[PDB]
Amino acid sequence: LDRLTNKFQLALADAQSLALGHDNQFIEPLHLMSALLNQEGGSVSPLLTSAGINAGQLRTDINQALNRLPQVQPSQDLVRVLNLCDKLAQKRGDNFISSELFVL
Amino acid sequence: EGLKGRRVLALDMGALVAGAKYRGEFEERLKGVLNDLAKQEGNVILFIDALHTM
Amino acid sequence: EGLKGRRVLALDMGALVAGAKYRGEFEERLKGVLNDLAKQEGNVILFIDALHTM
Repeated sequence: LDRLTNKFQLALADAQSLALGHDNQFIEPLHLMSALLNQEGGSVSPLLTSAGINAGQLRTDINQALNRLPQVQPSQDLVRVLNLCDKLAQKRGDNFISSELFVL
Repeated sequence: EGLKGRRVLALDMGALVAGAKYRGEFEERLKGVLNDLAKQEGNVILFIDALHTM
Repeated sequence: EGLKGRRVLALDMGALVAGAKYRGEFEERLKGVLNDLAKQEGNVILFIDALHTM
């Protein structure tokens, strides 16, 4: 949706490619987190680092979780999480929905 | 002489395609049996019936 | 005298398959080979054992 920032949309497109590349049936929040942590210039890794969270170890654990997904297109889980991003953006008065909100 | 002491383990299709679902799990069972033949140190004639299948 | 002093490094695709589990890490390590043979800038003559792989 046009509600997302360009960077967020770009990660979502990447999330779809990750899902496809893994032969997964749906795009899960895991695919999107992986894409966001893998985006150069993205705010998610630094956000996490600023809070003391090891972004690199997180990337590894997310990829491991992705590797566990069944192999055989947003899942409802993802729709649900994105809906929350929308509400968090509204509360904050953000013009568009940014990547950082997905973490929360 | 030269062939004494050796086994013949048939490389068998159907049992290698067993309960190893995703990608790499097939490579896990085949990598396990081929590292096993790599560490038997000269004990198995590998056998490929219907050579065009594998 | 033309081909002396040259430090000739050979690619091993059979080594390049190592360390690829999730779908897309062989070409990770292959374009990393494009990274370091990109910075090497002429020092390395390549030999491709079985050119028609490339």
